[PDB]
Amino acid sequence: SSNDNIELVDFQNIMFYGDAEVGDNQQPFTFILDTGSANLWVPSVKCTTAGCLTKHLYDSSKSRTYEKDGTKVEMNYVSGTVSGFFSKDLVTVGNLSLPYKFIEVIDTNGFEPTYTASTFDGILGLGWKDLSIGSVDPIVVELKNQNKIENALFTFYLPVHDKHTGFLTIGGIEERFYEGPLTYEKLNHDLYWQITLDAHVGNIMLEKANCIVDSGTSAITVPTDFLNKMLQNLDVIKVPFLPFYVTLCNNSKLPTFEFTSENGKYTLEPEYYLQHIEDVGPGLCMLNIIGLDFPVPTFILGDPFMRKYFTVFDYDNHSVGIALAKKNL
Ligand SMILES: CCOC(=O)C[C@H](O)[C@H](CC(C)C)NC(=O)[C@@H](NC(=O)[C@@H](NC(=O)CC(C)C)C(C)C)C(C)C
Repeated sequence: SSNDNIELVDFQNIMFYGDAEVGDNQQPFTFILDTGSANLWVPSVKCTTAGCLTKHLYDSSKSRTYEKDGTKVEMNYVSGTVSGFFSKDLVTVGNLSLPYKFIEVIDTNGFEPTYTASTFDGILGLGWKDLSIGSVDPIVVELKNQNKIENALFTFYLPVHDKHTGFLTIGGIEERFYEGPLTYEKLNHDLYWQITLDAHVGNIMLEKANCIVDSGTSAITVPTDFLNKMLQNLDVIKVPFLPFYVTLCNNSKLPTFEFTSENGKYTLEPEYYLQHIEDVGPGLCMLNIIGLDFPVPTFILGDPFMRKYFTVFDYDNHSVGIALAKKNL
């Protein structure tokens, strides 16, 4: 194991967290390793908002490495907003450290109910410098320059609650994680880890859709129209005015997603995008699929996808490698 690993843990059998510390002294926090954002923030010991009570807070004054900044920042997410200011200090991910620029959050009110209801402290962006606010170079990129890692690539082997933990491998591809050949898809832009694939479900086809590989999205995002046409003769129930879709987990009409490029095709069948809703009702399932439209027809291949496919994120080669993850390490 010549490359920097980071154990991931199952969170409510849907999301997952990993740990990393700030300051020359440990000061550990629990993060959501989000390839869908390019900023690293953390709850400041100075936070006054209620959502911070349950969290681990950052004490800049107890770190010889701290380096004041103060320019205020506002991290905007589809799910919430966070306030604070920039500060700099030694960020330790796995067994590697580097003076990094991050946000010391002090107001978390615009990130509820999520934040208070969740176990993570902050979010660690794994996207591209252009997705970042305050133009910060990706962490993995810095590490490469500083010859801390061979190549600027990070790997994701999502965990499974009781089967195995997961891993965020840095600077190296380990076959332990996947079986079969890796297939690379070049990024259509250096923003999100976005590639171009053809989105085919049943009789429905969306050519060259923009597919975003996001470890920070617990669901599978699909453009609204595509989703509607998709659920037509399916016997799925969308509770009125709610993004809540219920089915018999056994519903034999449920389709398998099919994303194809010239190098390969990736499918995501029912067993992967269905969430059990037993307590609601016996043999009942929800879709864990969301209707979401972007300026350009986009699919967010979130956790559900990554849980099935081991993924490689290459900065140096600007592409994403995909391969079937081992059913078990
Ligand atoms: C630079 C901004 O980056 C982004 O806007 C996307 C981030 O990756 C962000 C993660 C940060 C918010 C951490 N993702 C989301 O906001 C997504 N939210 C979720 O996946 C949440 N899941 C649900 O609410 C469940 C439904 C989808 C069923 C999850 C955070 C709990 C949305 C795009 C869907």
